[PDB]
Amino acid sequence: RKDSNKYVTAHFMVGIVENYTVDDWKHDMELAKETGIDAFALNCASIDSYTDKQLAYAYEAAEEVDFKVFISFDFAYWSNGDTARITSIMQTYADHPGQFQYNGAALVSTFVGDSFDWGPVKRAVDHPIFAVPNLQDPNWAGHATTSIDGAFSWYAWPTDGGNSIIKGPMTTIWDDRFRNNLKDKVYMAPVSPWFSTHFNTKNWVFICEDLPHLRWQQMLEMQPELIEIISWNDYGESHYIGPYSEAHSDDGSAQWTKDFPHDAWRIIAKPYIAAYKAGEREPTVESDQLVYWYRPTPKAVTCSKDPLGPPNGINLLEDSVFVTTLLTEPATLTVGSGSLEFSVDVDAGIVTNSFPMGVGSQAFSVTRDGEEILGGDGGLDVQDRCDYYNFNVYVGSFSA
Repeated sequence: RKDSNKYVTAHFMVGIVENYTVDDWKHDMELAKETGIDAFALNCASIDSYTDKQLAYAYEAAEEVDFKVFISFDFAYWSNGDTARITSIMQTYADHPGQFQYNGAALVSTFVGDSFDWGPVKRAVDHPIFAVPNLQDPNWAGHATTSIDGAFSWYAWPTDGGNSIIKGPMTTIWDDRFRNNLKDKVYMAPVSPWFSTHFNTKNWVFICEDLPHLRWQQMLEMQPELIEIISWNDYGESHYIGPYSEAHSDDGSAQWTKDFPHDAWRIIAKPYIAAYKAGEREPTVESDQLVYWYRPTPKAVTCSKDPLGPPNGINLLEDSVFVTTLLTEPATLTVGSGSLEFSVDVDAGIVTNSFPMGVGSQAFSVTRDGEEILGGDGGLDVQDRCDYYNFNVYVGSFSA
């Protein structure tokens, strides 16, 4: 294999892991390694008393299991008055053997913090630093005064700049604005599968649908310098692709996430990550597999007791069951959704098809030359009633 200079990272919420041990970190890291992810962005806050402890555990774990990590300073909490502490943290970790390196320099990033100047940090740390903050305006990325080396976009979902929820499908419009402004500097593109949040302070969806697959196809077209997956473990916004960890701290998101595994989305990601790193325009399918996802009820069901209203944007969703097939040769896909039954011929490669949702049991089957290659029952029966509004999805898979 030829050496590559493209890398995939994943956003990790340090704020929810006060009780993590080194072993807990290692478990997440092994699953990320198996997906082909190169590093976790350790998103952390100045206000958490356990930040230094958990950064130390994560860097130790990464060095022990041949993984890499870098810091995402979360400027919802860190502030422009924190140069001294940010500098001291980078002095500790920029040359750590577990620190992710890009072109010989320690990668550092942010959530927000567009106005934070990296100059004083870089000039105080002997080891080179490569600063790729999260920037909100593509125009600023092209004119920033903060000594940046690239920009990371958080525009992972369909949006038009405003505060209305817009329909999909997702496009590359924002990616292409960042790339135009960045010129020779690097772009770290966001990849997210889904979005649903349901708190007193934030209650909306974005219109994602086929996004768990479609976004990876956009990455092969676009070939950004870096990718960050949003997210490994942000349960509260439903975009996690990592496991539901036993050791994280619940914020109320257990209501819509505890029984909703998302691990099978890593089956889609794995071959696309390999193709992205190799510069290939299509993935290589190693074996026959299927990944499916769907919401728990039809979108129009009224709840019996939710103290929060329905999320903003749900009228734009479809009542669909989504199926990504990963096929070595062409085959036939059959889906039963309640009383509904559908069939479609599917090409070799990785293809997503959506099917009308019916209340009841869900069934999946792929047949080739008249014989069933893979199949089984969906792990969740769709219902026609709910106690609370849950616009997260259940995800599952079958593998030959």
